Amino acid sequence: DGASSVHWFRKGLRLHDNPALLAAVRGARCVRCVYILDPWFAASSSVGINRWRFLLQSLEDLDTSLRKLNSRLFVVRGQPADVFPRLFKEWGVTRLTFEYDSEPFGKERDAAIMKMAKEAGVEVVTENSHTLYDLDRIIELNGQKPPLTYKRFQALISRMELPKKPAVAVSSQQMESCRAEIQENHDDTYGVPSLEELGFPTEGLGPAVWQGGETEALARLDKHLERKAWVANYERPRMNANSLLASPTGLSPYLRFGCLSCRLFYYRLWDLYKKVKRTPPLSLFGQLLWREFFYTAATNNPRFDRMEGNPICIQIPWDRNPEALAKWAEGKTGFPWIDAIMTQLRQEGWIHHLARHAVACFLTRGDLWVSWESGVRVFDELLLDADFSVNAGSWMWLSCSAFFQQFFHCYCPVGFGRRTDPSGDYIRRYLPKLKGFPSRYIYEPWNAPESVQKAAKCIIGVDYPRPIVNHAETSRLNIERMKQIYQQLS
Ligand SMILES: O=C1NCCN1C[C@H](O)Cn1c2ccc(F)cc2c2cc(F)ccc21
Repeated sequence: DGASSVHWFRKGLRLHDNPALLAAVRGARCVRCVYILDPWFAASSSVGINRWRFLLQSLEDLDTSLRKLNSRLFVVRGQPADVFPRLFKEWGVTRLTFEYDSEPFGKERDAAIMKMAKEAGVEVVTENSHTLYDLDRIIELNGQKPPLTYKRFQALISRMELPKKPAVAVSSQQMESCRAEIQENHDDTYGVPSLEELGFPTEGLGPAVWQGGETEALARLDKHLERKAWVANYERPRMNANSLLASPTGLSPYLRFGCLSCRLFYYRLWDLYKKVKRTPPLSLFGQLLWREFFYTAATNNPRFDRMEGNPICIQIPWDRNPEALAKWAEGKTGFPWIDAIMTQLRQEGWIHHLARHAVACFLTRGDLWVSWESGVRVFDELLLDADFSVNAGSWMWLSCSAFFQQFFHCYCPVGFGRRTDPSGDYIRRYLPKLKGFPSRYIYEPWNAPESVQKAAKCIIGVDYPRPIVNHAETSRLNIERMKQIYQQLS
């Protein structure tokens, strides 16, 4: 008997490698694809334009793909627990499918939806295609606790099966054949909203730096894996000036939103390795495996993104210092390297991993001694590839709050920028008021003589702030404070 299926998109914003959508379509007489947009989500959230644009473009891409099958995405406004009982009844739904969400809040949401579906006689299929592995199996093999160091994580997956292959494509004919009839007035209630409807400034015609959606994700995957980019990204990568700029081969926002399947990426990367080198080391997959590590650590920890009450997080007496945090968030620290990174982050929504180290170090144990929780929140607002798991996990790791086995130094907020882009042009690009400083002073403009500042038309303390801490003194004290925090545990 043919099902009437709803496939619910949350992440997994793609039709490729979508085993939950395959489950929705196989043996269905009727299929509808829904995204549930909480109309009051923004009331309690402060997420910025770049993330909203990326989401909306990802939904528009799905809707465009469905329109090729004479269908539409249904953008349903409400909260899932309110909406699904109505939808079930009004549409006569017999099956609901969705990609598994391992994050503690999503798991609790989904468990409630599954109870309500069971009560209503609705079958539920979930599939765990957001990650490479069954995170629960990793935890089970580790004595029902997540690994807290990367080598232990690697030991566990080394005695597990390999990640599932990407699921086969859903039949275009089958999905057009089983489509729900779209009503001509679909856009009264189910349309994808425009950015301007959300109060954002009018969008230009030119492309965003990071265009949302599955189509873009797959095009980028193809370029990413060209043999001509192999040496540059996998054989001999270098963190040079060009590396700081958003790359047309970058994949991390697409992986975070699910526009790109991590299993497809993993196996296409394996394929390219086998062609270039004729079994790869785990380090080939390091970007995905670190992501998987943080997902495994987060899934059973509802307080993962907080300090207090978080069983893996050392309790550190961070400073209450809202003024410093606001200067850090707005790129007004007076350290051009820090400020340029935070400006790039706000303007575009992505910054290099080593730039994340730099700014997180500066906020937390390196300089300002502000809680990593506040950095998580700013990255949640601005970073395209941030989610509950990798964002809090990375901040805890970087700040020596969790996963700690050994101390590692924070980069110098002057010297690291100097070394990464000796020309200073990264600074001139994102902080054009500093553009006239010669390269010798642009990363430390408070050290420029009065002559140089006048010729650069930028008087430090007036046109651009003085550095808000003495780094040498402050970092040495912060190191002593952290060492004591850890040594006294004994
Ligand atoms: O370089 C290494 N070594 C181990 C892992 N890793 C890569 C990091 O995960 C990169 N990264 C993030 C990725 C997504 C995100 F939302 C937040 C962060 C983030 C926060 C930080 F404070 C510092 C680094 C950060």
